[PDB]
Amino acid sequence: ELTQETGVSVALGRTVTITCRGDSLRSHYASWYQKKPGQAPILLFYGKNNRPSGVPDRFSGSASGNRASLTISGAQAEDDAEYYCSSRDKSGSRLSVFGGGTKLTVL
Amino acid sequence: VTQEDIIRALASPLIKDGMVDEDFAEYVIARENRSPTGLQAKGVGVAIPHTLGDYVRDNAISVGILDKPVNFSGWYQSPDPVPVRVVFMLAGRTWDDIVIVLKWIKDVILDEEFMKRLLNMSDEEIYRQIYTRISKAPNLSGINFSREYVRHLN
Amino acid sequence: VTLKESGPGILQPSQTLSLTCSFSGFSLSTFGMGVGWIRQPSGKGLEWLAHIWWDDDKFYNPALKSRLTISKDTSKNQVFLKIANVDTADTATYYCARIGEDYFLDVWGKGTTVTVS
Amino acid sequence: DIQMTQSPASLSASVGETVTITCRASGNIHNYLAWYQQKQGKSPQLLVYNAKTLADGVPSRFSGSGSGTQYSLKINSLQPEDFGSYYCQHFWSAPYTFGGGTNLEIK
Amino acid sequence: VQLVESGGGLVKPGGSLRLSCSASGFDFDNAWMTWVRQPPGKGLEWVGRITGPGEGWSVDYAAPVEGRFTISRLNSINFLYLEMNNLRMEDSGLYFCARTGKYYDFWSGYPPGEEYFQDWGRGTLVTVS
Ligand SMILES: *[C@@H]1O[C@H](CO)[C@@H](O[C@@H]2O[C@H](CO)[C@@H](O)[C@H](O)[C@H]2NC(C)=O)[C@H](O)[C@H]1NC(C)=O
Repeated sequence: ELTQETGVSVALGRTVTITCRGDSLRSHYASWYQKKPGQAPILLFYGKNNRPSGVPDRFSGSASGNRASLTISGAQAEDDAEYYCSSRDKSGSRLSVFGGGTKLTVL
Repeated sequence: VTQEDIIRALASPLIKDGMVDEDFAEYVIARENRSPTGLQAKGVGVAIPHTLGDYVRDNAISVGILDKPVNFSGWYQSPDPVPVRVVFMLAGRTWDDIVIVLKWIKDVILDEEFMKRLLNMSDEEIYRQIYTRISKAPNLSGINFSREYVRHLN
Repeated sequence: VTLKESGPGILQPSQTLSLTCSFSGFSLSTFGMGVGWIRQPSGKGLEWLAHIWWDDDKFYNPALKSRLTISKDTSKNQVFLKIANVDTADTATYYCARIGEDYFLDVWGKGTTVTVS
Repeated sequence: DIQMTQSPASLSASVGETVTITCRASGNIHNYLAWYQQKQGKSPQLLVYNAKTLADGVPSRFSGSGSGTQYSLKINSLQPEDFGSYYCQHFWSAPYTFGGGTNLEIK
Repeated sequence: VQLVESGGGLVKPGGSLRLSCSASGFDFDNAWMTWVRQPPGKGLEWVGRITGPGEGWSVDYAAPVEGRFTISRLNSINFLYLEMNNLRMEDSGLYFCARTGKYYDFWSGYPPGEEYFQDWGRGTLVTVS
């Protein structure tokens, strides 16, 4: 349903984007969540263009077609984490689905 | 000719019929004040007040036509309120009924000829065309719409 | 598509009269169709009393709201006008006329004369 | 409640002249206006509907005009068959009240 | 806004257990809430969602667990509960409790809209053996 890159790496201070792919993305926008091992995850991206309170303005999401992505510029050491893409399993369905996620390593 | 009187004018037939709760008008005004529902269309400005709460007894659409547009703050923020003459008060008890009806009105709004005629129609003609558009789809069954729910404002 | 009317000729004051309109060649169940009633006192112009739409809703002129009732029956193609407590002033010619799609009285009956004793 | 005024109270015309009648609304009724003519002892017949559109079977010499609250009917080359009582009807909202009308007499 | 989960533990295959989630700082009554799970070393999968008063307390379950898990709420005590029966090895993992809201962009969205997770708790670990 929703396929993500197995893993990516970015150099400290550089800009990378992580791409989420799937078939349900033509009709509904994906949301993005970040989880650091051992801590509860913090919410990162809401709908089309809505950053919730408590989140820095260093990154944002975008989506079109059958693609969705999150662009993170100037990544710092605290950003090493698993990123999860979530959307609908089928267009018009009431069930939500999470993908396998992406491990982001920052050196 | 303020927005609060417009809310009361369109809420009145739903409270009398029992489609919404008696205190519905207060919940929807508070919702509009916290999160405005004005839309700037490429044609004519439209407002879609709705509460999405559990106060409403059943699903209904109440349509008002204004001769003198009123400034509603935009849904998508922006600094310029949109003058609105057409008001769609939306009642329903689930997230899905409100979203599907929102999609239906979206398809209605982008029909330029419908909106252009809509600006000059009597209340009964509005009733007939909206009733037809609602019944044409296989979805949206169970939403009440009557002649009493289409009115002109002054 | 001919409209026909029937009712009392000479009636006594304060009773209720029942004026019946028969339809032929036209179906009252069709979307957008409806029928109304027109009153014309002798020597005067015409005034609107009431009409019914295909969905069986009702509208009455407020000034005489308390004295007008209409019973619609699609079966047998009939419309029943009941007018209560008839006064002397209600002597007039009555007409049955179709409201019409797009709002115009395209088909009219020959009319009937109602005289209050 | 919408009231309506018919003007002039009466008109006086001869055969072959062009005459006009006016119906003025007390509120904005758009184009929901129709014109009818009644002959003595006969049911009124329809002349024009939707303010400007001529009905089938009605001669083209009848023409509606006006805007907003004030509408009019022009009748050119008046013939013997056209004399009688003229009425306007407004379909904006119930009650569908009528104007007072005018009697057009042969001189 | 704080959500603290409890009730996790080790259960043998075929057993049952009741989990509980305390949510405070943001009201239970009008907001949908969702359960999500994570087997160790694997990504997330959705478990199920409980709707609010206007939907008749309807519950939408994930396909791999539909018909086996029950999600319920008790507002009179303000707790969310999940009752699991006949668990198998694939069900092991850390279970998270979540708040749910609605999102729909009027011009570009599709019915029945999208659902947004407003926050998540730390989770309770459930193991099988
Ligand atoms: C909605 O608000 C705008 C902004 O105040 C109004 O536009 C102003 O109208 C005044 C006239 O009263 C002008 O002097 C300003 O220059 C206008 N500003 C802008 C940005 O347009 C508008 O008329 C209001 N509309 C309604 C229906 O209230």
